[PDB]
Amino acid sequence: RSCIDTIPKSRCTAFQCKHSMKYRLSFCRKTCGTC
Repeated sequence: RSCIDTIPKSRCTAFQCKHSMKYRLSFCRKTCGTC
């Protein structure tokens, strides 16, 4: 019950938040604002 990225934050690029549902929902939830 924590909101974290599960890969290094730097990989959670603007491009991936924009275009990758996988990154938004699984790898980059904190950086892409989905938690």
